[PDB]
Amino acid sequence: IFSIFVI
Amino acid sequence: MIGLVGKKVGMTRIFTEDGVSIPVTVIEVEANRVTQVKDLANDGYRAIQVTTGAKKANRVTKPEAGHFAKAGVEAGRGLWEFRLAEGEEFTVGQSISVELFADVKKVDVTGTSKGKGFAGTVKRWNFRTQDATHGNSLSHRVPGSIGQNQTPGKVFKGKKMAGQMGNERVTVQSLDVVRVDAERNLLLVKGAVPGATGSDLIVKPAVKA
Amino acid sequence: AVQQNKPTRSKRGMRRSHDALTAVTSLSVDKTSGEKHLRHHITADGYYRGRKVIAK
Amino acid sequence: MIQEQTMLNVADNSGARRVMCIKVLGGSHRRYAGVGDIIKITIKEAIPRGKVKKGDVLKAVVVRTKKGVRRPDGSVIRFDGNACVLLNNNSEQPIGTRIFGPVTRELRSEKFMKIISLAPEV
Amino acid sequence: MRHRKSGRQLNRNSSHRQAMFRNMAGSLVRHEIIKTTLPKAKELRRVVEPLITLAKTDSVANRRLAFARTRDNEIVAKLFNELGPRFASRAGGYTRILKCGFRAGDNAPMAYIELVDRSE
Amino acid sequence: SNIIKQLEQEQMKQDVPSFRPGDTVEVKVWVVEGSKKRLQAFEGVVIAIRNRGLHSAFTVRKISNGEGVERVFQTHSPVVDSISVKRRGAVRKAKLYYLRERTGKAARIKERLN
RNA sequence: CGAUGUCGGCUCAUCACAUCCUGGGGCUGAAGUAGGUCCCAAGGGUAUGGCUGUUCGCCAUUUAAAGUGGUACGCGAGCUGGGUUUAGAACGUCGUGAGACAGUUCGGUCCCUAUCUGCCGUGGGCGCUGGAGAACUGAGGGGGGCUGCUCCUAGUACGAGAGGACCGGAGUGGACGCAUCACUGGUGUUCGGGUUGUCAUGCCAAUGGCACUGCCCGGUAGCUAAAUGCGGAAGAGAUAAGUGCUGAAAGCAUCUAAGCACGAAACUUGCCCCGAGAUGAGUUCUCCCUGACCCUUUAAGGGUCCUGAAGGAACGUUGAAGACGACGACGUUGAUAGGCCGGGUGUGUAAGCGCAGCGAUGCGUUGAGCUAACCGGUACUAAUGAACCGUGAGGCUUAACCU
RNA sequence: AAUUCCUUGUCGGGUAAGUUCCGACCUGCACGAAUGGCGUAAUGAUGGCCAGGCUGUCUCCACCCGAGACUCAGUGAAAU
RNA sequence: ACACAGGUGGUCAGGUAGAGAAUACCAAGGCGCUUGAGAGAACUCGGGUGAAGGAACUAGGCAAAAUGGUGCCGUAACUUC
RNA sequence: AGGACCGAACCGACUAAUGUUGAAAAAUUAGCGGAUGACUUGUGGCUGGGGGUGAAAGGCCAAUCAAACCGGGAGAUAGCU
Ligand SMILES: CC[C@H]1OC(=O)[C@H](C)[C@@H](O[C@H]2C[C@@](C)(OC)[C@@H](O)[C@H](C)O2)[C@H](C)[C@@H](O[C@@H]2O[C@H](C)C[C@H](N(C)C)[C@H]2O)[C@](C)(O)C[C@@H](C)C(=O)[C@H](C)[C@@H](O)[C@]1(C)O
Repeated sequence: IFSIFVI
Repeated sequence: MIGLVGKKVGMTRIFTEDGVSIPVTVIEVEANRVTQVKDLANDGYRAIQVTTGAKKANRVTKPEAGHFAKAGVEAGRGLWEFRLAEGEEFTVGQSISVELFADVKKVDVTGTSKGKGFAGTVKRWNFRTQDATHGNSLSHRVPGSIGQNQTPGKVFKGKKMAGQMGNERVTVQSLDVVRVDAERNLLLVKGAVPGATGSDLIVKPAVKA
Repeated sequence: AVQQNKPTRSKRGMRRSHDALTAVTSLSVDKTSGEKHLRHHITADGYYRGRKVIAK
Repeated sequence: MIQEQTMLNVADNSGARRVMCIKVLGGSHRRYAGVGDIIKITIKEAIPRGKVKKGDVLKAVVVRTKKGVRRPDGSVIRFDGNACVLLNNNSEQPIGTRIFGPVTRELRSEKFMKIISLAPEV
Repeated sequence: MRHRKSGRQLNRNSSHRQAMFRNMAGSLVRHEIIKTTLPKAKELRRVVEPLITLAKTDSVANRRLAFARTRDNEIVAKLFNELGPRFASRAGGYTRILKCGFRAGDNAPMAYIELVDRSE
Repeated sequence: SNIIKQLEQEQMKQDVPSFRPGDTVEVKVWVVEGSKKRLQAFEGVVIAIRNRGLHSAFTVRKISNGEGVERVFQTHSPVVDSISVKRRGAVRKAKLYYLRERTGKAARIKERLN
């Protein structure tokens, strides 16, 4: 693829 | 006109009456002996071919020797051509001294630059150095981007990159001639010519004003 | 960074065109003892250029 | 070698005391001023009376640089500190009227004559 | 980038190097022969041969110097009494390097270095 | 440097007296003032010396009108003309760079008197 | 959608021209200085800061100028991760509530050792038609192409004044570039010295280890920029817009249809560098090889004995050459490296002994002692006598000379 | 303003120049009194702003010492 | 998962300097870490020094640099004293 | 006297760089906080899965957590690939 990104 | 082959002994000042320091490279210029003349008949062009130093007999090969044989031998360091232009010279080891430059004010000078071997960008091309700090991750002297994206989809030719630096030809041009000294074989040109102490040098009167 | 296609058996060989070894030829004989040896090196017995240095 | 930022001391009255170089005039991207070059300046200190006051923006003449000066023959003159003479923004030309500490021969300019006429040395 | 520099590095630091060539000078002046890698051998010369030279003139000082290097009274002793006079007449080149070549454990290129008149 | 050296020593002054770091020399240098070619005297402490044949220089530190000024003369330059020692310094130290951090009463150097 | 990392910055760029500056023009409501506008021009050049995440924009101050665009709004397998920012939290706001909000605020893992293409370098192979060592020719390619200010022309032309030229000279700068260490300096853990703590060499005295080179003051060579030399050009060709000469078609006029002249940092050259794999593999000089014999399907045929050149390579000592290859110097008929002798340079008056002093310490002998990569010298050591590779006159055809 | 969209509001201060900061105004898009209001000495690896010192953070990078990178010998992976 | 720079409670504790179980150098004792040998490039990692300038860097002084002991003298707003 | 002060052991984990097919499935180095207390630690005990425990983060309950793991219903169902 984670979910980390752108978006 | 033509020019000569010398040897960088190199670099010292000479002071003047009214108190000025003239930095000069000291070029030793032993007499150049023409080993061959060339002509539009024996195709091509008008040029002379000199040698200047002295070489160990056991180091001179048969061919090199046989070539020196035509004309006054005493094999020198190497050979060099100068193109001609309505000046003329007969081969019988004509021998050309530093005499040549008594009246010359100019002189160009060409050495073989000191060998840096590598450098990479920054040294080689004065590339800027990335943040030394501020989060930079292993990219301090690296070259950074080297192309665009899909559309060139390649790196263009001649891109400035890391690689061999120096130990190549390079000449300097202009260079006031400070002193000419026959029977000493000296030539003081004002300041700084390429290549290291001891290395071979070619000086010619300057092509530019 | 990784290949997108298996390099071939051919390509492998190519890369190794230079990986091959050289013999010696410059193997030379001591003037006193018999002795083959590397040039400018002591012999098995301790001779070098005729003289006997090294007892070992 | 003076460059933007860099505090300079002042070698005249006018009353500046401490001053900061905010531009090396005279060319695009010109890095350093020294010797006897001109620089834009913002007053940082200023005595209470004085021709100038703190916060003013003027020009000034580098008169002593610690990196000093060379000229012919190969010698060097170095001064322990960096000092300048304030100039009026339009006319160059010192706004002061007395010079302090030695100044150098290089300054032998038409416009800077008033400085070397004043000034107790070189 | 090394132009005209002098002095090998042998993948150590100044300290390590200094102490090693000290131990080795000893090991040479003592045994008069040692087996060592050719690089290490060649450098050894620039340590030892000066010592022998130094010894050619006996004084209190010259001994005390020969002790600030090497740091072994037995060898400052063998010099001066033995090697000093033993070469008192020799221009230089008190040693010679003979190469056997290629240690087993690591393929290191090898060589003997002896005092030149070893004879014994 | 054998063909140099020759070129060089045939330019070197010979009258130069001997001085030493610490000495309080006065160098009298030529100066085209403006219209007049006169002599000008620089007197200060020798704080460092050259010692390279033709290229020999030295640094003299003056403390003028407030804060110091240093001059490096190339000793063998025409523009120098005269140089006399005027006081003998007791320092034991080849370069007196430390003086730069001193000021007046704190920067005095003893007579060498021997 | 079995994954095409999305804003700005940084580093590096690259094209277009609708040209910001520099260049050449027409018109001007162009007197001059200076503008405006259109045409031609893409060779080079084209700002540091304040604020903000910004791009931008405003502001300060420069500058000849601070150009507009394309390149996945160039540039995450180059960096940054401030701004979009999921797991925390709070404000305002909406909601009964869970929560929600281009409202906002504080906080918050940025992988990949490069197979391929490309690209910067650098070798190996074979070719180039006997082999070999040099020196060349230059198809072709790349590099470079910026500009200020002052003085003279001249306070002249012009202008009522104020102001203030074209054209042409001369200096001297900015930014950029190449080279080099003579000067000025940086570094200099391989030189010398000072000094703290402690351990050791039996002890005094003198020295060594360890503490970031223990801390630090100097500093040789080398490498170097802030150091100091040099460069952009002049000239020539053919042109752009433009201006002409002569000139009919069209009795005239007209730069054009014939014909002729001017004309710009663009073009082709001139300058610097690379360069015959230029398979279209070029030229020139020099060196080297002048033995026997057999077999068949008898031909650029295969082989046996002799022979082994010019040269090359290997090995060794090696270099201001170098990742490795490579390139240069040298191998005893020898200065290639180390050592050694003398000098220099650095440090700054060693140790020992004497004198003074209660002593710390001072002075004398003593500008001593020590001194790297430097300089000039020197066969003391190490570079061996050889072996290895490479051959033994070099295709056919036609032509021209001669036999 | 941890609340203000319009908004870099407006005025004052600091800077050569300040969308942040400090002080004010009040037009509070959409503070407010125990889902506490306004203050507060001291404390804080708390947020924002400033200055002296300091400096290779920067102008602009140079040299040096060590560990890799490169060469030889031995062993000998990986994703795709 | 390894002959893995990690985690693992208790006990003993010498000399010189030191307030010290900090720290530096040592004793008793224990080790040199199971690839080495050469080269002295780019780049990367970890360190040292730097002309003139001194935050111009940058989202931000991030990082570096600096400060650094003991005794005495001396020390502002404010303050819940 | 003190959830008092400076500071090792011990307990923590604010910044950075390194590391990211690691030396290590969270560490190393340099700095950093606490250090007589709501401190820290060895041994042993009790709490169980819509349940525990929680100075509260949806934290932790064996490298697993908006409902642990093991076996079973079991070939759940899959208008989807
Ligand atoms: C250290 C070791 C780990 O690396 C990191 O964590 C880096 C730093 C992540 O970036 C981190 C950090 C960051 C910024 O990604 C760059 C963040 O956006 C993502 C979500 O996580 C990467 C790359 C993530 O990929 C990215 O995931 C995105 C959904 C799409 C993106 N893609 C389109 C290109 C893709 O590459 C992702 C999923 O972890 C890759 C998958 C295969 C893995 O799980 C593998 C095992 C990784 O954990 C890892 C390599 O072992």
